[PDB]
Amino acid sequence: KESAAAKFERQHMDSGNSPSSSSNYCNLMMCCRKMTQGKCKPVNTFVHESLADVKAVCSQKKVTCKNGQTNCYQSKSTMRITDCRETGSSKYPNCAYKTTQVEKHIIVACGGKPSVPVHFDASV
Amino acid sequence: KESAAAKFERQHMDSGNSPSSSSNYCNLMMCCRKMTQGKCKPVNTFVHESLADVKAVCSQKKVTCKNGQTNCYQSKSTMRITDCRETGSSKYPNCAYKTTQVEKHIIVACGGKPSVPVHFDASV
Ligand SMILES: Nc1ccn([C@H]2O[C@H](CO)[C@@H](OP(=O)(O)O)[C@@H]2O)c(=O)n1
Ligand SMILES: Nc1ccn([C@H]2O[C@H](CO)[C@@H](OP(=O)(O)O)[C@@H]2O)c(=O)n1
Repeated sequence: KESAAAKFERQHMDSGNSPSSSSNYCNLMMCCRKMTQGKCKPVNTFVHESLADVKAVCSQKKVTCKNGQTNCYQSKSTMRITDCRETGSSKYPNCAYKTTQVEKHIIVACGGKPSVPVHFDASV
Repeated sequence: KESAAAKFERQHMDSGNSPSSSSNYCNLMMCCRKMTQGKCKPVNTFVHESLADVKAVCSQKKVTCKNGQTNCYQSKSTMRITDCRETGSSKYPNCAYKTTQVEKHIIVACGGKPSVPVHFDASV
């Protein structure tokens, strides 16, 4: 069971960060979205366009998947995204990320009915 | 089991114009630090000072806790803190917070051996 001391640190301590930082985004979001549990996910992209716009990519340009499947689609336009990459100093359970604001085309794998994004393949 | 569609949304979607804005700090932090599971915690303070300074409060000014417990202590000096409070529009599971950076004295309950902060009581 989590100690009261540890609970206080979790709920109330942020000694290592500035709340006015723009570059702490990946650190917080990777944590929030449960990609720092068990291991640090090394690479992850967050997309800031509307869910409708991202879903629409499944009806856009068919392209090669990095994994050779035939269900990938590239956005017709660039999208506002954030690239999160694990830093060289990052070591689980202290997962540290470089945040990069980018505007690139996204490539997603689509699946299901309706066909919706199920995997983020690449930004190009 | 989490659907592939939902997994993509969790991992890759953060729709909005200013995702890295300091105004979003509480939204991100409250999520990361596990205070938005089950319900939105309505009020929470993060402290940006060294843990040494926060621990030192346990040897500072004795004050009664808001709840009538008698193990609270007020910081002798102000501390840089971030006040997180639910907005009028916040509704679980979509928790939304107003982020306010302030400098205030903190009041914490101290417990255990060694006696360390175990609860955040108030800021004044
Ligand atoms: N720009 C990129 C490139 C790859 N990735 C991917 O990095 C991981 C491996 O390729 C993928 O996660 P999962 O495969 O764990 O879902 C994720 O889709 C990403 O999120 N952004
Ligand atoms: N300024 C304030 C006032 C209260 N709080 C507190 O709001 C809650 C109840 O007062 C406390 O959480 P828990 O009691 O759930 O740990 C938390 O310490 C805070 O974090 N900041």
